[PDB]
Amino acid sequence: CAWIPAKPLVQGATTAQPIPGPVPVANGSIFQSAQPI
Amino acid sequence: ERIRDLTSVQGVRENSLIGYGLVVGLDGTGDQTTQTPFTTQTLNNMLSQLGITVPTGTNMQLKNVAAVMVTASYPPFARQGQTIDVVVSSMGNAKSLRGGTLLMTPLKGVDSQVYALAQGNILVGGVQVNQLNGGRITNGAIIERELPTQFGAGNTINLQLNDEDFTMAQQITDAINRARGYGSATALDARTVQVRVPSGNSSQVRFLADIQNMEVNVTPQDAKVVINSRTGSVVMNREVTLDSCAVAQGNLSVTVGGSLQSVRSSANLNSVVRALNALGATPMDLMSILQSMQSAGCLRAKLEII
Amino acid sequence: ERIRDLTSVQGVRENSLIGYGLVVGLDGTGDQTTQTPFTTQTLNNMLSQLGITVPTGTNMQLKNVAAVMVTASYPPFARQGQTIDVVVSSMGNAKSLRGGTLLMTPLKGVDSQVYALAQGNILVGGVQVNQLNGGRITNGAIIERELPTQFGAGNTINLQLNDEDFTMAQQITDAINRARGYGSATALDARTVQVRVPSGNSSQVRFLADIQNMEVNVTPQDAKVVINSRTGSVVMNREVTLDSCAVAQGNLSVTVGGSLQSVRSSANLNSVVRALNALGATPMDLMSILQSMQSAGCLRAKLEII
Amino acid sequence: ERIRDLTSVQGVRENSLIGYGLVVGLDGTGDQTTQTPFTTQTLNNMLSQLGITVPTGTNMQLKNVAAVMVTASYPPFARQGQTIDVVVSSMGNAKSLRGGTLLMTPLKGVDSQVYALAQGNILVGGVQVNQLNGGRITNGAIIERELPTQFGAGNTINLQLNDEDFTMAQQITDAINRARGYGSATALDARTVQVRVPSGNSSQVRFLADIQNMEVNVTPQDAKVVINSRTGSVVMNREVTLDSCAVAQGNLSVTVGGSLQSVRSSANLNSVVRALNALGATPMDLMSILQSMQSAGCLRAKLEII
Repeated sequence: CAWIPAKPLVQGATTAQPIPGPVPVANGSIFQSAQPI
Repeated sequence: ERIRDLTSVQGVRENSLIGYGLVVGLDGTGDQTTQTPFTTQTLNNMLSQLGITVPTGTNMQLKNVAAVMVTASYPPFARQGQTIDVVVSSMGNAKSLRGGTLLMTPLKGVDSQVYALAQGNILVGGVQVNQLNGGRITNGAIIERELPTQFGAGNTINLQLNDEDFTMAQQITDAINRARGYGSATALDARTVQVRVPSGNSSQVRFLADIQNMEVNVTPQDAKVVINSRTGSVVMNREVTLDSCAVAQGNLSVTVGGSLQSVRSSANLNSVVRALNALGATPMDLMSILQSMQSAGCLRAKLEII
Repeated sequence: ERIRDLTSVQGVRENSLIGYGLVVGLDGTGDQTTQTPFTTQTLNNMLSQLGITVPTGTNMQLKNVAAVMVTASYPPFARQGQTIDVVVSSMGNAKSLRGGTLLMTPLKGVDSQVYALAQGNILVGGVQVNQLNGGRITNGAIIERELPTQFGAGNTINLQLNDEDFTMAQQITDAINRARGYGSATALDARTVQVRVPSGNSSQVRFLADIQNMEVNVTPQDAKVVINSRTGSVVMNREVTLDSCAVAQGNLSVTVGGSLQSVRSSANLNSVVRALNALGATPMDLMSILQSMQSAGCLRAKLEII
Repeated sequence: ERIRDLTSVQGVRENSLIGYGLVVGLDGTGDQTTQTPFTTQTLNNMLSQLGITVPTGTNMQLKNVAAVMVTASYPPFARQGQTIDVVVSSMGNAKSLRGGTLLMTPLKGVDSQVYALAQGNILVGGVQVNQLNGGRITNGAIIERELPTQFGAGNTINLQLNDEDFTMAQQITDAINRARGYGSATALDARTVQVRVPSGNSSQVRFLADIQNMEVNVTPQDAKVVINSRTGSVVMNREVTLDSCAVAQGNLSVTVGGSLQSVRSSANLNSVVRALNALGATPMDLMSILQSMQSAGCLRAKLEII
């Protein structure tokens, strides 16, 4: 039957909430790093 | 030499602002809108914002406007009401920006935030022709945002040295300690000097004002030679010394008796200059001679191509 | 040097106003309406507003009008009835705006609000030809809105310094304190001086009037050199000093005996100028020489390209 | 300097009036009706109003009329029967308006209300050719509406200063207080002076008449330089001072020995002018020199491009 429970192959959330990022450091520079990986 | 002339404060720093704008007037010589679609699109956006909606399908072939990029230097401790100078450079195919007017371009930092608003009249120079696609506006930009700073907080201030040097840092620290109380300054590296200052913006400002005008002697930096190779320029430091050697270069020979001219050892810059001149050659030949000499020794200095 | 000449008040600030308008007359030389659709559309809008409705499908090929952008500087404390000068710049392909008339253009701020109304006659200059696509109208704009201000409220006023400097701020604070009561002023940073003033618009105005004309000596700012490279201009500060070095540049040689001219150490601007002149070169060669020298040291100043 | 010459009253204000009209005569040289449809349509409207109905489908190719825009300055306290001057500017492709006649054009304000009626004869000037597409009619417009005003009501009148200045406002307030009773005037900001006057139109008029002709000395305004860059004009204030510096500009050299001319420090305008003249250059070169100097310091004034 088509009503039997099934798990789609693309499991998990299909969405990611963006991170606001790091608060600026008052070092007097407009440029702000982003935690290099 | 004053401390201000060879050192910069940790908190004092400039920033770069960039923006897009349009220049009107120009007596023609503007962008060719056929080959510069962004000019017409931006003009239409401005007209729509002002209240005029031009139909999408239209000719719009104008020659009195030019799309430009405006660059500004956000100064340290910038205040909201202050004004700064801006540089306007043509973007498309505009012939000139002689008497153009920059119209309300927002100047933003690297964070995409509007930090200034630029508007005014461009000034450009009126066989060495002047650059007619780039001009400067004095006080053309008014600041809008203020960068937060830590100045006045803490008890340590870092003086940063241009062209770092251990001897230079030691001299600066010694001068600061002699002028101020004992242990007022301490060198952290070849380029940084940490100075202890009392808490408070006013006290820190007074201390920095006293320190900046202090007179410090400059010790011999280094034996350094600069060769441009693009502008045909050669510059030698006062510390450059020449070791005895023989050099042979194409078409160069002893005045008199032939090639392989001798170069006498020279300890001071005057002797080095006199020996090199005796080894008569144009600057272009001198660059090659210096490169070969440094490769073979006989040149007690470091040479760099700029 | 007066405080007004090197400092600006926190509350006093200018704003930029922009607007769109039309110029009539011109004895021809106006916009080509075929290539400038917005001109005809705006003229039709004006006619319809006045009471004339031109059919949509019509030729409307006129040459006595030109679409222009008008820019104005909203002055601080602008009053409703006051007038300001405006700059009118051609927008389309108009040849000239010699004797044109600007017709009732609304000047708006960055908030899209009408802050002035501009109308009047354009004045343009009558081989260095003048700019005939850009003119100025004196008192051509009448203000309509007044910007609210906090002036007279609070007890602290911030004086902002152009070309911030710790020594300059300290000097300003010392002068203010000496002239006025003890502790009247305090430097907050290299660019801001907070002055305590009594509450009240009249009292604040009197205090500012007294402070502005105060005479303050200007300490040595910095050893700075400006190279245009676009107008062929080189300017040196009075604090510029030259270190001993040897420079070789293309086609330049000792007067007399060849290249590699010696540059004597110079402490003052007069000595620097005399040494550089002895190193005979045109300004274009001088720019390259200065760049190479600064790269190699031998130049106790910071040089910037403008 | 009189108060009237540097101050304006709050209630006294001018307004702008615009209108559309037709000019007849012209000995030809009128609008090309084929390319100016609105001219023929307006002429047909006028004929129909007068009692003549031209068929819609007709040639109507006339050359003795031109569509024009008429602009007028509604003066303060305008009376119904008074007359004002108007400016008539061609709208279409008319060649000239030499001896034309403006016919009963309604002059309206920004509210779309008819404030005047303009009719009369155009006067235009009869290698610097005059503007033949724009003329002036003296007393050509008769007012129709009167703007309500609050003058005579209340007890406070605001004097508004052109080119606001704290020192200027303080001087005006001091002069008003000295001439009139104690506390008669009080400065509210750098541009506004509130004066207490007795209730009543006659009393307020007498007070304003007494105040306007009052003599007030003008303090040093500011060190300001104006560069046109469009008309090739440079103007310097009497407060401009020049700092010692060296300037090198293309093709400029010491009279005598080469480039890099020295500029002596000058405190007064005469010294500044003499030094700049010694640094011999045309106004166009002077503009670039001044820009570079101001960028590098050495110029104790603010320079603006107009």
